[PDB]
Amino acid sequence: MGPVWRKHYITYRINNYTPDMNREDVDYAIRKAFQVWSNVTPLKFSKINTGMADILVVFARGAHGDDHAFDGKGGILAHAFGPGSGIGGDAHFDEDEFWTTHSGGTNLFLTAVHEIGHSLGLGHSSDPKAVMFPTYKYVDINTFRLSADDIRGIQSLYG
Ligand SMILES: NC(=O)CC[C@H](NC(=O)CCc1ccc(-c2cc(-c3ccccc3)cs2)cc1)C(=O)N[C@@H](CCC(=O)O)C(N)=O
Ligand SMILES: [Ca+2]
Ligand SMILES: [Ca+2]
Ligand SMILES: [Ca+2]
Ligand SMILES: [Zn+2]
Ligand SMILES: [Zn+2]
Repeated sequence: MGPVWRKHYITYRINNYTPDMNREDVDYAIRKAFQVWSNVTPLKFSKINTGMADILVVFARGAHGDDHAFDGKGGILAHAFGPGSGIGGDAHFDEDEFWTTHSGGTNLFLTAVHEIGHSLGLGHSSDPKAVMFPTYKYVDINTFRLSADDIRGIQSLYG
């Protein structure tokens, strides 16, 4: 198996905020994405406001210091690093997308759920109904549930 966090208690911090949304909408979306994987694992996630966090959430564009430049509106929407120190675990969102709480533009909550799965050590899935499938689709946020493949996936890593 790939790398996994060696603790079940895991912290994160939001480095900066997209102008597209209200700041409280960003905190919510992100807290909720974490909630998703917390609900199917022995993992506990604690947001820190200042200091060292295992997971840094970043909004940035084009070339942003990691070797994996983004690409303007469309195309790559976000990427994340598997578990590890430093940039390990970190999740970056392409500021050139228009981030929303709804079905217009790119939904942030949905993208976060996918990216946090990479931050936890997950690959892509070959199942289209899995959040870990390589492409973005909007699904009704109210009724959103992880797929059985996703759960098998995260549970083979932690538990
Ligand atoms: N070159 C590449 O490899 C780019 C791929 C690029 N992906 C990325 O950048 C990856 C980020 C990511 C991946 C997957 C998802 C989602 C999965 C689900 C889902 C939920 C329930 C059931 C089934 C699915 C909801 S959302 C969300 C975010 C992308 O999707 N791009 C869009 C382009 C959008 C546009 O131009 O507007 C696309 N759809 O192809
Ligand atoms: Ca892009
Ligand atoms: Ca990190
Ligand atoms: Ca934007
Ligand atoms: Zn990056
Ligand atoms: Zn991915």
